[PDB]
Amino acid sequence: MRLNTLSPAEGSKKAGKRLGRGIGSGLGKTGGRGHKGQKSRSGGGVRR
Amino acid sequence: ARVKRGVIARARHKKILKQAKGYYGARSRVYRVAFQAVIKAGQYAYRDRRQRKRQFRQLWIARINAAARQNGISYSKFINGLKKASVEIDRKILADIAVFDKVAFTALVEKAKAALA
Amino acid sequence: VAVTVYEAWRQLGYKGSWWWPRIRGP
Amino acid sequence: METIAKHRHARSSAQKVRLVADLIRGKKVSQALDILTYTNKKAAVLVKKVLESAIANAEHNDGADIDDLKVTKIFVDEGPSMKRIMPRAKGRADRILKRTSHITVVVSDR
Amino acid sequence: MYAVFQSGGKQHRVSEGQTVRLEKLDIATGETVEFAEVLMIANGEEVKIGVPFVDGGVIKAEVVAHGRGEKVKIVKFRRRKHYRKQQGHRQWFTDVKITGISA
RNA sequence: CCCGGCGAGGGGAGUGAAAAAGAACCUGAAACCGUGUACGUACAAGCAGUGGGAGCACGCUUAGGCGUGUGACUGCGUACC
RNA sequence: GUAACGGGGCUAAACCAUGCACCGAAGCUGCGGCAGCGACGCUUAUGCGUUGUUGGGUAGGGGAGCGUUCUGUAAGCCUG
Repeated sequence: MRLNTLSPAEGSKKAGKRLGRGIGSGLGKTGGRGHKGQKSRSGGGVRR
Repeated sequence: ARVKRGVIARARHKKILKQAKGYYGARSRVYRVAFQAVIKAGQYAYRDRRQRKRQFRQLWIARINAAARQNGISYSKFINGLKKASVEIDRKILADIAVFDKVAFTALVEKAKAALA
Repeated sequence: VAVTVYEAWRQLGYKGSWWWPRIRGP
Repeated sequence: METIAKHRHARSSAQKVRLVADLIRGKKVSQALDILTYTNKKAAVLVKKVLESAIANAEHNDGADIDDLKVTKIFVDEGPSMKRIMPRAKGRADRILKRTSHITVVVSDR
Repeated sequence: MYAVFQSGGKQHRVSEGQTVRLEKLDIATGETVEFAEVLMIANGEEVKIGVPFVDGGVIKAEVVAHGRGEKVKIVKFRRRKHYRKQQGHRQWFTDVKITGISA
């Protein structure tokens, strides 16, 4: 009933991943792709 | 929409360089070297917080041994006698007494020798 | 009176060669 | 009382001028002048002109009596540099710097 | 005259009219504190015990203040293994003033 | 108005709220280069710090003692990706 | 360059057998503090108690946060 008093329901606005932003975030330096290989390249992958 | 990194980066760099005062040469002037210096200092502090207790206990023991031999008995037999006489004074207090009071230490030696004998 | 001005030029990157024998040749 | 004279954008490297500045740091002006008179260096002329200008300022603007003045402070800073080009062998080119300097002299009766 | 007693897992050697820093005590700021055990009393002649805890010795003191110590920094690091961590700490204490040592 | 080559550069005077707003002109950081003060350093061997620690200088304080700077000597210790 | 005890040095400060002491780690115990997961109570809902136990960590999975620039709340609030 005031434009600065509303709030969304809890557990409804999860943040989202951001890859490569330091050590503390737990996703820096390759952001979950492992080490060298075909699947760690830009645009890499295999057919269906 | 567009964000400029001007102020935050300067704040971080100043914060790191402030705690590198007194280091020699470029270690207190250049960020790339000062960062490593600060990290290594932190590790050393963590380790020395443990080494300190060992160093002081060793000093206390060495200091007690001299006074015990001055009164005519070795350290090992002295504290064995103290344990048999059920005396709970620790080593820091014993060394302090041995330096600042030559009579109470003699009394303790008398008691230990009597119990051990 | 005139003000001072600067200029510059870069080379073509001439392809120099190591004319002495190879380090660990065949 | 402090009197100051300066020479900015002097055409000389600061390191070469610094060799002459320490000759007179702390002396009386009377002996500083003839010390500067008999050294065979280019920067001695510049420093001497600055010193004479400082003495004249200290005589005219403020009080008189230069018979008991001393060189309390003197130092040399670095001015902007001019950049040029010098050709070398096999088509290479190099950068030349022409350095300048700022000269400051402070005198005082005290 | 001085006495020896243990309070926080450690032992101390004090005399009258002296201030000491100990571990945190759940005791109000104003009132006094008792120390039943005493390991040794010394002034000229030494009333020191074989069996611990001299029979009729107590030490009288009252709390002065509470507080926290200076900060320390904990740093953990591992060469070229992509891991580091930091942490701070401050420690509570208590201050007492020795008022009376009774044999 | 003064020094200077009828120079370049300054020092006064004056304008302006401000000239450390003087045309190389809003604010004006860092690398880099200097002057001054305090302490240390010419029989001493190494990632230059960290734990202990006299002496000296300065400030406060009613002794008590604190605070800041420096740091003789000594245990441990072969940068980062 | 001693260079096949770490050195100094050792006729026991060497080796075999028995015995009692002591030193010795971030192991264990004592004191103070923080967090995770259970069980049992109260709130009988957030939450508050009783306890038991756990807390090295790369690739990697899961959970909570700080700060920056823009839009509303904003003809509001701060500021010569």
